[PDB]
Amino acid sequence: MKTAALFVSKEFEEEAIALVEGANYKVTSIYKLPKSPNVKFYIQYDKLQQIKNDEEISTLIIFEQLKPRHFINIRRELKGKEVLDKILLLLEIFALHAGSKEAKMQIELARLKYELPIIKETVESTIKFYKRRINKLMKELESIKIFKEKSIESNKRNNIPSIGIVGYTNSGKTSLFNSLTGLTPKRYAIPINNRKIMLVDTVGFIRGIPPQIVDAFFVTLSEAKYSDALILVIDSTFSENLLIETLQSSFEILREIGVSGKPILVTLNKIDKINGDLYKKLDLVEKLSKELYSPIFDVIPISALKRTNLELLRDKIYQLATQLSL
Ligand SMILES: Nc1nc2c(ncn2[C@@H]2O[C@H](COP(=O)(O)OP(=O)(O)O)[C@@H](O)[C@H]2O)c(=O)[nH]1
Ligand SMILES: [Mg+2]
Repeated sequence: MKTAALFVSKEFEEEAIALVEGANYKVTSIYKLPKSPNVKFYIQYDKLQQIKNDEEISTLIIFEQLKPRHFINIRRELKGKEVLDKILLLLEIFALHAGSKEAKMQIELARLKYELPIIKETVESTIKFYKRRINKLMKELESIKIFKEKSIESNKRNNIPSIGIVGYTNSGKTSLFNSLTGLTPKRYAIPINNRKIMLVDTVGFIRGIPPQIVDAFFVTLSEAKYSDALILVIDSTFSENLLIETLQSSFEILREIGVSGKPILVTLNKIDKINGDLYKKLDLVEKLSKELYSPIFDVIPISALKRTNLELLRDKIYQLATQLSL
């Protein structure tokens, strides 16, 4: 519920908002980055000050990658209030979604490795500790990896079919999970007809993921593979070219994280932003999906926001669930 001040470029503004709300922050104020970052505080001094003194702000979030000296300084000027850069932001998101100890360990590891430098710039006892913890985590992860190869695909069952909602950020993953579970988190079981179905708002596909935290991301996302079905959300407001990119990228990642032979209901979302190109885009998405993956359960136009084609969606989801109930 924490309130946040977002600093971002116009280019990635709608990107950051979606991600910040993903991280359970209320974006109370946004600020455009200044092109040339402050040598001390990265952002603007005056703007940093207003934030220092605005009691309505628990957290300062900067959708860029700050260097150690930036954190050091911004932290000084913001005693008590937390500052997140892009790395820490995504990491907080992963934490909100990671259920597996392995994924949790990847996140801890990366956070430690991200603090290590900030602390190293400047205590020895702390450094020594970070080192010892980083090593322990790697050994833990290393032994999990070994366990996996020396074990068989267990993959427990579930009382209720669980359907993970996947897709790029700002595609509408959350909006859809919300309208489907009539809320306003993470996992929720909903009754469609005489059958109950577990829904999961999954961690999305994420653009420009920094090297530091790719492992954390991959493992977090891979948890989706233990779903019975997946609803792939897609932003209909993309031009055909970008639309092709998204589809290509989506199924690339899905094959990457080991999704196979899993029914996928593709939803083309945001159709209330009508440009007159529905049919065109809908046929494009459907053809290309078929070409890239199987089994494609169905491809359907929707508006998570306006709830325009909700009944049919619930029908497809029901039919899908019924299909998986045996
Ligand atoms: N017009 C329209 N906007 C939508 C729709 N679904 C989501 N949005 C908006 O798109 C932005 C991203 O939504 P979000 O659920 O956070 O996307 P996510 O990052 O994939 O989970 C939000 O600000 C929504 O209000 C839709 O069906 N129609
Ligand atoms: Mg989200």
